[PDB]
Amino acid sequence: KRQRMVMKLESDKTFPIMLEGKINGYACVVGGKLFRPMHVEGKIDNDVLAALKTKKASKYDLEYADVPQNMRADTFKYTHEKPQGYYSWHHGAVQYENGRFTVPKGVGAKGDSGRPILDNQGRVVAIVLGGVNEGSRTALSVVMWNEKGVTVKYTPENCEQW
Amino acid sequence: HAQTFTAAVSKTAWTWLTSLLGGSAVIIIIGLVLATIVAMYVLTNQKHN
Repeated sequence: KRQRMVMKLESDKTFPIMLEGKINGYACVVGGKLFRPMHVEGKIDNDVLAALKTKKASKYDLEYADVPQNMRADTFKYTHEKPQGYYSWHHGAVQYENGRFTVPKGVGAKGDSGRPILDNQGRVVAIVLGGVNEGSRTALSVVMWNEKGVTVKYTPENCEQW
Repeated sequence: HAQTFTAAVSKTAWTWLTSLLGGSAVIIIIGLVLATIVAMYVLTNQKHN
């Protein structure tokens, strides 16, 4: 039953990015590191995180920032391992195969960048920067983390920024 | 004899000219090598396999 999956998915919360009352994206924290896409600009909803100094990634199109120690407990847990199957995402479950994550066509658009992908246990596997519809499914320009502790950004051909 | 086109001034002159013109070329080569190896480093960090 998908209802329980949706209920588990809708448990945790993220911090959106605002620009003049418009939500251009989301800014999540995982493992004590603040993340938000660089191409998406705005002000983070929470003032404290918005006050943090951040640095830019030229080829990765996102910013990073260390959360304060007194708040690092309240962070999402990551997973370098990505078993084959379907994963929970805010809009809906994500069916992924061949190392690339796919969503039903017509799901996800601008302002949905940066929303993390959760596993069955709630650990974040990867975050999405954009996606392109290529037929019945829509491949997503997600950035994943490798087992060794590295960062990987699988971007499909001529993908669309969100 | 007034022919003066090269007229090598001294061995020290050519040595210094090689040192300060050519060592810059070496530094350029080192920088290019570093850029290439870090590009391959990014490639392998993204997907070595």
